[PDB]
Amino acid sequence: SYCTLADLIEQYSEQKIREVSDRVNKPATTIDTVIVDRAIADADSEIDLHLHGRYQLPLASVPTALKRIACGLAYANLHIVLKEENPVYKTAEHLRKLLSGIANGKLSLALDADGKPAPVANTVQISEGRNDWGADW
Amino acid sequence: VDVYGNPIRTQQLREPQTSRLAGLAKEFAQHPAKGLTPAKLARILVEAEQGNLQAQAELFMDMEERDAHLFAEMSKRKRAILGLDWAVEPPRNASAAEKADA
Repeated sequence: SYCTLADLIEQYSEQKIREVSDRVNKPATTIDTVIVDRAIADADSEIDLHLHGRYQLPLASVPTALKRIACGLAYANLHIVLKEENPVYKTAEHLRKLLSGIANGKLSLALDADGKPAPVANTVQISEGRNDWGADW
Repeated sequence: VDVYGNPIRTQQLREPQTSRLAGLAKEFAQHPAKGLTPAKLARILVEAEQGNLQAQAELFMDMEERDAHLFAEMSKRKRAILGLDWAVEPPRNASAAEKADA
């Protein structure tokens, strides 16, 4: 859960979330929590797809850039039909580009609140090191 | 008495000293040469310096057994002595009794 309904409302205003989330009432009246939850879950799943090879999956903290990316992807997911030239689609593409840059080691995952994220041990591995005759015998 | 002057008692000569130590005769060598590293060898030598000669003795036995060149050299050196003729001589300007004892 890198973003919440509060984050979506704050980033896109409550009116737009209501309009793109209420599918049964015309005009919209309330925000459907289930739809928003599914959209946020899908955004988190995509982000994990991008970040699985460099960091641990169950992150204990959410970096701020991760919050922005999740909010953007979740909003893009709340559109049933999304054309290519829709600006929301372009924002989603830019965020996906940021994610790909992070995955390819060109961008670093920033601070969460004060501490660093938790990188995986992929680079750590070395055989073991056989150096007998060099132990001050 | 002996050469060192320690009192000698003929009572203790009837049985070997180690007879009352039947535990020793049942022991088996631990073979410390297998899986030996320079650190292990240094520890073995240092411990031997401090009075733990068991590990050092077993290591020396393994070393003798596992090296053909060293074993050949030691065997040649010892066989050199084993082939020497020997004799018992009386002390300097010994007397008739000393000559008979010799």
